[PDB]
Amino acid sequence: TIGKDICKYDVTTKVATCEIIDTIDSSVLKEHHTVHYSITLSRWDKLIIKYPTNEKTHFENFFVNPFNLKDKVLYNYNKPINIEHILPGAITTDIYDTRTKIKQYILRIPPYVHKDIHFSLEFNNSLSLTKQNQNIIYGNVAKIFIHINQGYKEIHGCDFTGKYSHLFTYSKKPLPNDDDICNVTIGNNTFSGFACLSHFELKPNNCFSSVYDYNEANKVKKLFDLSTKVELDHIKQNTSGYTLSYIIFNKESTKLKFSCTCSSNYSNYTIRITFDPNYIIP
Amino acid sequence: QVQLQESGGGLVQAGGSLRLSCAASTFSSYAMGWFHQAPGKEREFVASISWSGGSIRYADSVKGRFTVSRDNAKNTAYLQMNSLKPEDTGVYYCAAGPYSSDYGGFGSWGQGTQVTV
Ligand SMILES: *[C@@H]1O[C@H](CO)[C@@H](O[C@@H]2O[C@H](CO)[C@@H](O)[C@H](O)[C@H]2NC(C)=O)[C@H](O)[C@H]1NC(C)=O
Ligand SMILES: *[C@@H]1O[C@H](CO)[C@@H](O)[C@H](O)[C@H]1NC(C)=O
Repeated sequence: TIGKDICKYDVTTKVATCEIIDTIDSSVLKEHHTVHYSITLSRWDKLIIKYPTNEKTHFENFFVNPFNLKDKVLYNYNKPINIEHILPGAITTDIYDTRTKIKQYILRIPPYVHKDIHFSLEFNNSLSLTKQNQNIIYGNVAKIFIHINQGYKEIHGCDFTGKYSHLFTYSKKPLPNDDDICNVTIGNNTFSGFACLSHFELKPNNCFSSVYDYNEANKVKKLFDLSTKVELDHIKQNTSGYTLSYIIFNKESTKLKFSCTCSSNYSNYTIRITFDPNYIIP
Repeated sequence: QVQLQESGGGLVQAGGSLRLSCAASTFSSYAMGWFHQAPGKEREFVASISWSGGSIRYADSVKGRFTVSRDNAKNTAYLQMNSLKPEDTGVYYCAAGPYSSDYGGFGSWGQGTQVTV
């Protein structure tokens, strides 16, 4: 008996959430030993999965496959692989609440998907048991099958690594003693972003969360001080060793100009974004 | 967190036996795990044991051959390695954390000990 279920998609936030804890709990009788969730996503979507740790009561023998869930998925539903290798520019976070013993896995699909992919994740509580009313009840397994559609449009921004040429418009392998400034102009509903080596220093801190305001003598300002109609995301160091940041404007009226820098003892790389509400990209 | 140090690595033949220990210097509220890294591979899950010893999990490939245990009073965990096969060669790490159900639970790591079959 393999059951089936769906992951709720919030249309407003573009967020899919899969609710598995009550499905695999060992304290309640269930008729499916394994439940299958199927979800299809596209570029920039987010997938949120709350899942237990085995400190949580009725999940004492729980485990995840792939075991390194933060970094990996099951390719073709069987073999572990770094999600970066099949979905370059992916961002995952894996947060643990020390008090509730619940964790939250979050996967951001990057702003452009170069190839159609499928992969899965398994949350296996089949070894956990609870004695409830003199019945020994076992936990269950939830498997999430994820399909991601091809990504529509390359990012209009700056790959300073030379390794994401398939993802960004500007892409150049970094050479010593470089003073490169990548100029970008974007209108609404258009992705920008950048990739650097993670050992480069990114200024200001966690760009674009703070940026140099070009229209105010390059003062460091939080992006929220310049706009509140913008979505962004960031990973400081993915499993390949790269930093990426992504940014997109939605119904922003004010013309904005800002920058960020990735610098080392050898080179400087600057991304300068001009956002123009009336700009129409060619 | 917790300071971990392993010991007990050795060379043996297909069928030989070995016994690693791992010493902590708060151990008794952590799950412990053993991990194996062969050359050119990642640290692969071998075994885990809850803080109480009540919950134990083994990689499917070492079932029946290895036995994890622990001694909370003495802050020591053990891996008993029997029926050693040549694939078992590699570096063995002990690790500790609040949980062991996914790799991110393990916040403290030892330094590894070599096991050659
Ligand atoms: C959930 O985990 C269980 C427990 O580890 C898996 O069952 C094991 O699967 C392997 C490989 O198929 C077998 O060699 C073992 O004999 C199985 N053990 C037991 C105790 O049944 C199981 O495959 C996992 N997944 C699901 C969906 O149940
Ligand atoms: C990078 O910038 C610094 C000051 O910001 C400068 O000292 C250095 O020479 C620059 N690197 C070059 C020109 O390659």
